[PDB]
Amino acid sequence: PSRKAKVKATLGEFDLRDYRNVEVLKRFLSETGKILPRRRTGLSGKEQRILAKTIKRARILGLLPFTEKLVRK
Amino acid sequence: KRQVASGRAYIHASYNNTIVTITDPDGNPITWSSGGVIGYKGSRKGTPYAAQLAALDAAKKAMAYGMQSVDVIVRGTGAGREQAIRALQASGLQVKSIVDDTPVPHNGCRPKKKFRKAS
Amino acid sequence: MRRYEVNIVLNPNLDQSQLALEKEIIQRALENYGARVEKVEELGLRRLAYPIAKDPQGYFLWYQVEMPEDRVNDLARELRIRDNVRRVMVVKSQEPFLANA
Amino acid sequence: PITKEEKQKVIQEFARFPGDTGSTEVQVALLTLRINRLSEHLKVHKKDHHSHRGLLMMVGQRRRLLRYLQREDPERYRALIEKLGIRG
RNA sequence: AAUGCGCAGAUACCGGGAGGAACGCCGAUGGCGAAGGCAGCCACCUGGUCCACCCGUGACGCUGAGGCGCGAAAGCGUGGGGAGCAAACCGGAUUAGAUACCCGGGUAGUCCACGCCCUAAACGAUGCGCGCUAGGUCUCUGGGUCUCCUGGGGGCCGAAGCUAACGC
Ligand SMILES: [Mg+2]
Ligand SMILES: [Mg+2]
Ligand SMILES: [Mg+2]
Ligand SMILES: [Mg+2]
Ligand SMILES: [Mg+2]
Ligand SMILES: [Mg+2]
Ligand SMILES: [Mg+2]
Ligand SMILES: [Mg+2]
Ligand SMILES: [Mg+2]
Ligand SMILES: [Mg+2]
Ligand SMILES: [Mg+2]
Ligand SMILES: [Mg+2]
Ligand SMILES: [Mg+2]
Ligand SMILES: [Mg+2]
Ligand SMILES: [Mg+2]
Ligand SMILES: [Mg+2]
Ligand SMILES: [Mg+2]
Ligand SMILES: [Mg+2]
Ligand SMILES: [Mg+2]
Ligand SMILES: [Mg+2]
Ligand SMILES: [Mg+2]
Ligand SMILES: [Mg+2]
Ligand SMILES: [Mg+2]
Ligand SMILES: [Mg+2]
Ligand SMILES: [Mg+2]
Repeated sequence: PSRKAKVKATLGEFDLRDYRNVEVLKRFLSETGKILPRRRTGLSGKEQRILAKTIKRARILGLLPFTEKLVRK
Repeated sequence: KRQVASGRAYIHASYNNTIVTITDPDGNPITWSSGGVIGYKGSRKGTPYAAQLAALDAAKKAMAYGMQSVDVIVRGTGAGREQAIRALQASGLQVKSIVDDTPVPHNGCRPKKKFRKAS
Repeated sequence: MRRYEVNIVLNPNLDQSQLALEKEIIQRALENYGARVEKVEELGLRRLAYPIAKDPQGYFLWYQVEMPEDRVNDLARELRIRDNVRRVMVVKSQEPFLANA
Repeated sequence: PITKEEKQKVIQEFARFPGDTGSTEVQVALLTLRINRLSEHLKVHKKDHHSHRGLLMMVGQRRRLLRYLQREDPERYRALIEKLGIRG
């Protein structure tokens, strides 16, 4: 059980240090602005650690959010 | 007396009460209700029924402004948070949408001893 | 000298007249500290992820210079002075890290 | 930081013969470069104790080497010092 | 439940502002450091460390009484700060009592600078270094002809052996 789709699979090629590729970094956050776990991102220890540092830079630039409202219920 | 038609329903749920606030399309409240506004004095206020009543009360006081549709917004986890939502879905008031916006810190103020327990 | 990327976000409600005046003050402060712009990418207005300074959008400026480290902080400081300058993020250049690719 | 050009100039200046990258002089010279850059760092950032632990070690490694030199060749020793400015 | 707070209009809601402290998700199933300990992001300054090449020196090594430095929290001095929290303390309630546990308040303190204090279940309750003795498995990090192999670190199960036993 708990079988979703991996974020890495859906993407093709991309630089984990590009803190401006919103269109692609967005794919790494939840319905909420939270940074997806590794079970969802499919990244590796090392990569996930860089992604995190990148998503955070874009957030400071106002390109990515810190948190969004959950719509549903 | 301003015929607003559509607005926002705010459900403030907590383990002690549920307070509902209906507002106009941009935040300003029209009418509100709560577990205490409906007679429940003690802890009955936290009960889910009190929520259901508080919501219904809120909606009725809203229809008085010709309110038809509204966007719900929940904050809190306490009981009756769900009855409050359902109440509004049975109150003729069209629930345009439901959104959870509970405020959560990015770790700031040291919580009360009560809310720290095992951290 | 080392490679940097001076990011600057500015007021999106600016006309062609000021848009340039500020770019001048900017392109000037770089020279003031020894910044040889190796290349630039002036994107422009973009829908922000959240409002900065009550504004739902911001005008972006990206440079790739090479200046004296000891002055990277004063350069970044100065730039922040302008009111039409909402953000100033000077990261250090790095090799891209490919993945899934 | 100490750059390759910076370091390279120190190595050749003390090498005992072309290509000597590890003799007692080269080492002591190199450690002295580090020790000084660090002593300067600590004039400021005085609360930087962690870094100061590295200083003690370098300083210690240096005296250990010197002590060896001074024992094997008391000449090169008194020579290495005069050229630097250690043990004063 | 009560104290408390609210018609000098609170709670709930929207907008603006001030300030202090902490730093969500990523986060561990981890990482770094000699220990204490260390996680928003950026720049600077700076320490340790691992690997490959096996190029240089050539035993220059190990340990370390005393000395010296570092050393969580609380605490002390001087000055500053003060959101939230909270010893004392002031109240409410519980109780046979209640100098407690629960609730409403609250000062020191918690924060910063500088100086001091030097303690801990400062724990792996396991000084440091080196050599030698089956493997299996998971993992962090580097090299490689990248099934699998090779080095460093983190866990687990287990050969021989050890151990009063537990266990190692
Ligand atoms: Mg009145
Ligand atoms: Mg309030
Ligand atoms: Mg407000
Ligand atoms: Mg204040
Ligand atoms: Mg260790
Ligand atoms: Mg610890
Ligand atoms: Mg280093
Ligand atoms: Mg050799
Ligand atoms: Mg020889
Ligand atoms: Mg020793
Ligand atoms: Mg000895
Ligand atoms: Mg101490
Ligand atoms: Mg203290
Ligand atoms: Mg004090
Ligand atoms: Mg004080
Ligand atoms: Mg004061
Ligand atoms: Mg309190
Ligand atoms: Mg209390
Ligand atoms: Mg202090
Ligand atoms: Mg002991
Ligand atoms: Mg590999
Ligand atoms: Mg191992
Ligand atoms: Mg570990
Ligand atoms: Mg056995
Ligand atoms: Mg046995």
